Amino acid sequence: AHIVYDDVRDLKAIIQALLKLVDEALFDIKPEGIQLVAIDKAHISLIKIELPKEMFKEYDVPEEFKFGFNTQYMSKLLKAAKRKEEIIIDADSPEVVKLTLSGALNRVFNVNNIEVLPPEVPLEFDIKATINASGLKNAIGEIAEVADTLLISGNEEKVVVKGEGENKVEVEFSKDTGSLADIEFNKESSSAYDVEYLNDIISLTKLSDYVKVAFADQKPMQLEFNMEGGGKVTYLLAPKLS
Ligand SMILES: [Zn+2]
Ligand SMILES: [Zn+2]
Ligand SMILES: [Zn+2]
Ligand SMILES: [Zn+2]
Ligand SMILES: [Zn+2]
Ligand SMILES: [Zn+2]
Ligand SMILES: [Zn+2]
Ligand SMILES: [Zn+2]
Repeated sequence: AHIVYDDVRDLKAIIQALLKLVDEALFDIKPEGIQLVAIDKAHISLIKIELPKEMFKEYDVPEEFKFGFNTQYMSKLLKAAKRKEEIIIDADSPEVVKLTLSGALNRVFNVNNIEVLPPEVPLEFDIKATINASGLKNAIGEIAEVADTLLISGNEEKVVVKGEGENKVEVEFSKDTGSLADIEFNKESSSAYDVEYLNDIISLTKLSDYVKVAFADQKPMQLEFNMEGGGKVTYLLAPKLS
């Protein structure tokens, strides 16, 4: 296997979110691309990653292999990688993966593979809204500072998020707020979620300018981050009743 990706910052943002859900995870490296699924202990939130070969500068993987890793270990390896730089992965045997960070002058890490079994992995929505990622990020952070639950409601024109309780750090996403690019509307809906979980994965918002937010009354919220080249990271969060 030999892979070159043009921007280590995206892997960094993915690892920052994963370490909040799990201590270990598994990249399933196949000839057509890389996949990963991680679910937290309580089976309340999950992250799925799909990185097709088409999104990499170089991707030559004649044989599949599973790369198990400790999320905090990888976060610290990547810690000193602030600028957009290439990351090269070459693995000739199961046991170790060589990661080379380019630019910001050369760092090479030989990472030993560890055993990690993939979650025993098992979607209809009332509203699916494409909204400004930074706007959502701001909203999640502000609500988390003052509430424990984020309420979301949507109709044919907008999605509104606010914290549950007295006054409201309320934020509206719509064309008239210049933050909604598109919306698929089936039925007006309102749901509730633990904002602590959403704040944990806020780094995924660096992956794309827009995020597709999908939900239905008392059903999971789904956030989809579509990346350039066909990449997609999906975050799923179980609902509260209200
Ligand atoms: Zn090879
Ligand atoms: Zn190469
Ligand atoms: Zn090789
Ligand atoms: Zn109405
Ligand atoms: Zn109407
Ligand atoms: Zn909570
Ligand atoms: Zn947490
Ligand atoms: Zn509540």
